[PDB]
Amino acid sequence: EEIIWESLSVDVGSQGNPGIVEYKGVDTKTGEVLFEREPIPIGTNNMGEFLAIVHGLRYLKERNSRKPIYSDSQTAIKWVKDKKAKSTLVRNEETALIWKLVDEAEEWLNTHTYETPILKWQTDKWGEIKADYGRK
RNA sequence: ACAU
DNA sequence: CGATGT
Ligand SMILES: [K+]
Ligand SMILES: [K+]
Ligand SMILES: [K+]
Ligand SMILES: [Mg+2]
Ligand SMILES: [Mg+2]
Repeated sequence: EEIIWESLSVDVGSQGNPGIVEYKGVDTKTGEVLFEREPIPIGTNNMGEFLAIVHGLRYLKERNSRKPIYSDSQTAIKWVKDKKAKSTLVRNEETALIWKLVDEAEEWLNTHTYETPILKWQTDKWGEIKADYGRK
C-alpha cells in the first residue's frame, strides 16, 4: 500500500478543541499550499476536518481534476460519505459561524455529484499528512 | 479499541 | 493532561 502522490491532502488546525479552527489543502507531492480557510473563532476538530474535505471536493470539481483527496480524519471521511456531519457542538451565537459553514457544506454535498476518491492517510505508516499544521 |  | 468522534 503506497501513497498516491497525485492527490490533494487536507487537514484542520486548531487553537483549542473546541476553539479557533482553520484548514488547508496542499499538493501531496510538493507541499504547495492550494487553499487556506480564514480562522473560524469557535469550532471542533471534526467540523474543521469535514469542511476541509468538502472544500477540497469543490476545489477539484471547479478545476476539472480527478485527483483523490487524503484526510487523516476517520470521522470526517465518514461524515462526507454519509453527507451528514454528526457534531455535538452546541449551537449558540459564538458557534453560529461554524454551524452555518457545516450546514452549507452538507447542502452542497446533497446538491452536487463527484467521483473523487476520499482516502485515509495512513499516519502510522507514512507519518504526518502533508497538510498538517505542525502544532502537536 | 480506533481515528483525530 | 484535556477535547471530538465511530
Ligand atoms: K498539528
Ligand atoms: K494525525
Ligand atoms: K476518546
Ligand atoms: Mg487531521
Ligand atoms: Mg494535523
